[PDB]
Amino acid sequence: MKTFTAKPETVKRDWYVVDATGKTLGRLATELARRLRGKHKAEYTPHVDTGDYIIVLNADKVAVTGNKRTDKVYYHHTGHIGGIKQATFEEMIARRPERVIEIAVKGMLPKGPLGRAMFRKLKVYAGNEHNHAAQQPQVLDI
Amino acid sequence: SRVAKAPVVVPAGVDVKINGQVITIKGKNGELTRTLNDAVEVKHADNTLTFGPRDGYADGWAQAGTARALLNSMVIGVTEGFTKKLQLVGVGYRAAVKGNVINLSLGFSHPVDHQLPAGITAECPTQTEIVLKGADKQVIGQVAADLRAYRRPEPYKGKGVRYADEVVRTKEAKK
Amino acid sequence: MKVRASVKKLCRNCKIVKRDGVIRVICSAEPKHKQRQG
Amino acid sequence: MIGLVGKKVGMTRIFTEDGVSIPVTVIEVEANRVTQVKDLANDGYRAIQVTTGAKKANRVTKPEAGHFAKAGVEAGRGLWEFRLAEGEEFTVGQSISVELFADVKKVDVTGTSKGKGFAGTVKRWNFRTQDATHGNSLSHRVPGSIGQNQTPGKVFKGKKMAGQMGNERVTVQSLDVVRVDAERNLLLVKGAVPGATGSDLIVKPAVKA
RNA sequence: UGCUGAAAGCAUCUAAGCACGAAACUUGCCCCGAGAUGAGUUCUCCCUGACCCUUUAAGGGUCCUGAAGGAACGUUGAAGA
RNA sequence: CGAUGUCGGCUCAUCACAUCCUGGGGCUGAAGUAGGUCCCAAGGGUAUGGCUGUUCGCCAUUUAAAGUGGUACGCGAGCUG
RNA sequence: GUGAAGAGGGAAACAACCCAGACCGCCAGCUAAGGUCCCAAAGUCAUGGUUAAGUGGGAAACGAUGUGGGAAGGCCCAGAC
Ligand SMILES: [Mg+2]
Ligand SMILES: [Mg+2]
Ligand SMILES: [Mg+2]
Ligand SMILES: [Mg+2]
Ligand SMILES: [Mg+2]
Ligand SMILES: [Mg+2]
Ligand SMILES: [Mg+2]
Ligand SMILES: [Mg+2]
Ligand SMILES: [Mg+2]
Ligand SMILES: [Mg+2]
Ligand SMILES: [Mg+2]
Ligand SMILES: [Mg+2]
Ligand SMILES: [Mg+2]
Ligand SMILES: [Mg+2]
Ligand SMILES: [Mg+2]
Ligand SMILES: [Mg+2]
Ligand SMILES: [Mg+2]
Ligand SMILES: [Mg+2]
Ligand SMILES: [Mg+2]
Ligand SMILES: [Mg+2]
Ligand SMILES: [Mg+2]
Ligand SMILES: [Mg+2]
Ligand SMILES: [Mg+2]
Ligand SMILES: [Mg+2]
Ligand SMILES: [Mg+2]
Ligand SMILES: [Mg+2]
Ligand SMILES: [Mg+2]
Ligand SMILES: [Mg+2]
Ligand SMILES: [Mg+2]
Ligand SMILES: [Mg+2]
Ligand SMILES: [Mg+2]
Ligand SMILES: [Mg+2]
Ligand SMILES: [Mg+2]
Ligand SMILES: [Zn+2]
Repeated sequence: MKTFTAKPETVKRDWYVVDATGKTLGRLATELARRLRGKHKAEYTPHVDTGDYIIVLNADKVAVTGNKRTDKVYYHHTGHIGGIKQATFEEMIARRPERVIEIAVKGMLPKGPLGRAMFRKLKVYAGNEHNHAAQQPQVLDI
Repeated sequence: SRVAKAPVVVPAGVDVKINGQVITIKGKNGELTRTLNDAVEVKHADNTLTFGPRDGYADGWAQAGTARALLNSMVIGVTEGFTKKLQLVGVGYRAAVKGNVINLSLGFSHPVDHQLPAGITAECPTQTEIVLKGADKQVIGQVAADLRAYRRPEPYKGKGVRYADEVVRTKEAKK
Repeated sequence: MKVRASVKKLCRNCKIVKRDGVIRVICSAEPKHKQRQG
Repeated sequence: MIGLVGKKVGMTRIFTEDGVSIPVTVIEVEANRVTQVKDLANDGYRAIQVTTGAKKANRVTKPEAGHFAKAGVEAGRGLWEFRLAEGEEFTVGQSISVELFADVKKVDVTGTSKGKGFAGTVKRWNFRTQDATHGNSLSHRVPGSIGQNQTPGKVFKGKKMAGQMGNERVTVQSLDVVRVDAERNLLLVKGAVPGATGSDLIVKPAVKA
């Protein structure tokens, strides 16, 4: 016989709501990337997105240890020659706090079209509310 | 340690409200409120506040001794108040008070006006002397530092705003 | 402010204090003695 | 503060009594009429949408004419939109005259500049010409070098090169307003505004004062 | 640079807590900008027919219909290779 | 070594900061003015001529200042020679 | 000793380092170095400590009441500091 493979048509996906208040950033993010990848399912398949849709709320109340709130630095580059930019953690939290979770998970996900498809299922919200009540999402504690 | 072991006796006319780590001390001069560190255990021994290291922490006696000397100062502030005196050394240097503002004339091309905070009341007996009173010690010291900062005293003549108690180490302009 | 690798007490009134990860000598008597390890 | 939509009529001069000639730019400002009021509950921000002038009725389209008919207002040659300050509001069919600028002193004029077409780096970026003699082979107005040798095999972004010059939105700031003639719908500003003669202008009160 | 303040009965700008502080940083000024594929928002306009088939489905075909609008052409432009 | 055009100038520049100016401070054997020195700071700015192939340099006269370096001692499928 | 004339696994990538020497095939199992949060296979294992520096994850003379442990000492309820 041959080893089973999941099929993207017959695969079922579920919805989960995670509250990110007070939780450690990376220890949250690796469980999110685990469940977006689908490595908690027996029908895991590397080339198939078998993960679950995840709504993350209270993203602005995520916690880091140490002095990383003032010392963790998010660099990027605009393409232009001087265009190195820089923002700290608490600046990113005040300015645009969803990016912190998005960046950590994007770094823990695979690189490619499938990893970008896994990232499309991550839906973060700074507040405590969402418009996705129509999908009947279950709660999940991480 | 030696500071934290000595309990702080609340006198009469001093109302004390314990709320978790939040401590409100009222009195005849005003109310003061301070949230302590979670490493500090505070308790009222029927005439005194005592200050112990809460377990599961590290800087126990350090935070306890800080919360001790703080609530001692909060008590003295709400039953006596603090009084910081400043004097002005220099020609043409003067001060005037308008309620909760101070109109300094410190040899600038522009008038200096300083708004007073909430629980701080000032008074000029003389033009070259400022006496300010209030409850919080950190605040009267902060306001006196700000008022000193306009004309920090010159070492060649002692000229400028000084504390009424500090010493001004002078310097001779040699040749 | 002298800024050195070697900061030392220069008089009886010098006091070595670590403010914000930096060894600093402060002297109430002589302002020349104030140092900063860097 | 909101602005008004006018049109560049031309330039002239105002002789003062003192013997000073003030070069002014005549901006006729017809009645800007509002067509839509945008708010926080529907649109997320507070602004108005105005129209001015007239337009041929056979040429104005049914979507556009329904948009003017809902406000109940005569069409115009365009639709512009001005963000509202606080404590400031307007109705829908309201007409706005140039008397709004009756007590302003400086304005910022936004217009579309003249089209220079495809311009070289001498004209566009004010590069120096090379030597017109002393041996120059076919390289009199060229840009010269554009990079460096192998370290970044590549030209950097935003390198100043030739291309389209003009025909773009520019804003001239802090123009002293001279005269406000509400009767013939004019606005005389000191100096030269962008745009050719007969083009639309956006006159807003000066933010830098 | 400080305030209060312990550890370390003092002292101490710091360990807890608080304040000030530069042409740098982020904003504020100007321009581009929803291919921002995370492709967004608002307003307005248009189309309100019949039937056949099988492989029955986001199916195929016939006849009728051809909207809003657009494109094309022409006259052209202080727009433009 | 079955070819990687090697001084200098021109035009184009761009980065570092061990900062020349401007900016903020500390000490001064800092009266003031003007300075010395060190610390922070790279946002912008940062000469024209005579001689010489010159870089450099000297000189003249300016300037807030006339920075130090990297970039195949930047740049010849861009010029010159 | 390896490469040359030697593949495979690891050290990010990395002839010469570490493990180990490819007859062929298998959708079987055990291990080596090295590893076990995710990219990326396997311990968010257990027990007891240390570090607060993102040290780990680049560097000296020298400097410093950082902090943990140990052995000894001299003042001290005849009252120390
Ligand atoms: Mg050094
Ligand atoms: Mg043109
Ligand atoms: Mg020339
Ligand atoms: Mg030729
Ligand atoms: Mg020629
Ligand atoms: Mg490359
Ligand atoms: Mg103290
Ligand atoms: Mg103190
Ligand atoms: Mg500022
Ligand atoms: Mg300026
Ligand atoms: Mg050769
Ligand atoms: Mg060849
Ligand atoms: Mg520096
Ligand atoms: Mg100085
Ligand atoms: Mg510069
Ligand atoms: Mg720059
Ligand atoms: Mg800036
Ligand atoms: Mg010269
Ligand atoms: Mg001559
Ligand atoms: Mg070199
Ligand atoms: Mg060269
Ligand atoms: Mg060079
Ligand atoms: Mg070349
Ligand atoms: Mg050459
Ligand atoms: Mg070439
Ligand atoms: Mg090998
Ligand atoms: Mg190998
Ligand atoms: Mg390696
Ligand atoms: Mg490899
Ligand atoms: Mg092993
Ligand atoms: Mg990979
Ligand atoms: Mg795994
Ligand atoms: Mg564990
Ligand atoms: Zn000293």
